[PDB]
Amino acid sequence: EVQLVQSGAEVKKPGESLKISCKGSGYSFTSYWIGWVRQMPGKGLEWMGIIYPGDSDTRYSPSFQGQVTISADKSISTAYLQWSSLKASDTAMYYCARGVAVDWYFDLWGRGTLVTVSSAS
Amino acid sequence: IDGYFKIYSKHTPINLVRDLPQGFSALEPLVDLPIGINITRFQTLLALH
Amino acid sequence: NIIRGWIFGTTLDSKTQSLLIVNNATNVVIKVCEFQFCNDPF
Amino acid sequence: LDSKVGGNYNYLYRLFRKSNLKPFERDISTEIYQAGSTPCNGVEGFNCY
Amino acid sequence: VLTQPPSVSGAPGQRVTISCTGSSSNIGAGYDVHWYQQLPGTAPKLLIYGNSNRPSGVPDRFSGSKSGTSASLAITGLQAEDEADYYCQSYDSSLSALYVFGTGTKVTVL
Ligand SMILES: *[C@@H]1O[C@H](CO)[C@@H](O)[C@H](O)[C@H]1NC(C)=O
Repeated sequence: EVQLVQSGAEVKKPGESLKISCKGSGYSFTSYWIGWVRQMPGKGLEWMGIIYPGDSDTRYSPSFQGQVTISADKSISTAYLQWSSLKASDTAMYYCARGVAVDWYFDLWGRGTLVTVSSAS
Repeated sequence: IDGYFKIYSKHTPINLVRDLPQGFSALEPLVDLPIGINITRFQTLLALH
Repeated sequence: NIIRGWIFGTTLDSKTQSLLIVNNATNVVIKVCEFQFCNDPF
Repeated sequence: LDSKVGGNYNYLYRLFRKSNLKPFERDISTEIYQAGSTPCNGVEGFNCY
Repeated sequence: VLTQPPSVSGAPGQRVTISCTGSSSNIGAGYDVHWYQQLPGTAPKLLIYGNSNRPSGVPDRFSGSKSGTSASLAITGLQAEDEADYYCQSYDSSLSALYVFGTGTKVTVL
């Protein structure tokens, strides 16, 4: 089946890394624009970037450059989301949804990662 | 020429209207249009007064 | 007087993209639009 | 950047070269190119591709 | 970047056009417009893309349209499941960014 699963709820502190596995199946992985999209709690969707598993080509966002880490593993056809250093305000949901080049829309969305990060443990 | 349409302009007063006056007037490229079309005819139609 | 307005273009019949250099209202429309084919324009 | 599965059918090309193309030119006009010297009147004519 | 009405109200059985009003580079530039159904408590689901195409599972009562610099999502016969949130989004060439998302349109059933 075509499904993009996520990781469970996590509570932690800024500074450390959070690794997310978004496995892809049912489509040619090295032929579709896979990417991550973030949404603040109670706000709109804001675009982070889309990565191409063929060449790890990433186009980030003005307002989200130097804040997050993205990658992918074509060996296991899984999308990787990573953080070099979190923030207290970074408590928000992050969705890994696959788009297509030309007409530039996500045809399918992953479940999304509900992550709560704050200064307190 | 080379796909870049060219327009030149040099407005000069002339008292005579029957016979075209002599003299040399060299025009200037006021704009260099990159129209990228073919042009194979033209005309000039004014307004009504 | 004044030479009012000016109309150019290949054919205005969509066989080519057209061309137009009218002068009006302290502006010069140099748009290449396929304007109306009319023998009595303004 | 242009990975459209099934083909992005928005990118075009003039398959039938009617004549030689002048450098930097650009032609935007759709008309059947007759190959049998017949009045196309659309696409109904023979060899009007 | 894409402005939208914060709250749109619609009675059952009524047809309302969700106005996707945009700039001259997102909608008015001739670029295509896509919609996602942000169902509350879940992830958005694709509802309209291409201004005329409907993906599998989308009922024909859902519809989309484009009007010059603005786009409209025509929904006919509002039901209980239609209480959902919609983001129209398109592509922006000038901002370099592949993806630009709308401000959003909260839809409530009266
Ligand atoms: C422009 O039109 C003339 C007459 O049809 C034609 O001979 C010439 O090749 C054309 N140039 C192009 C290729 O646009």
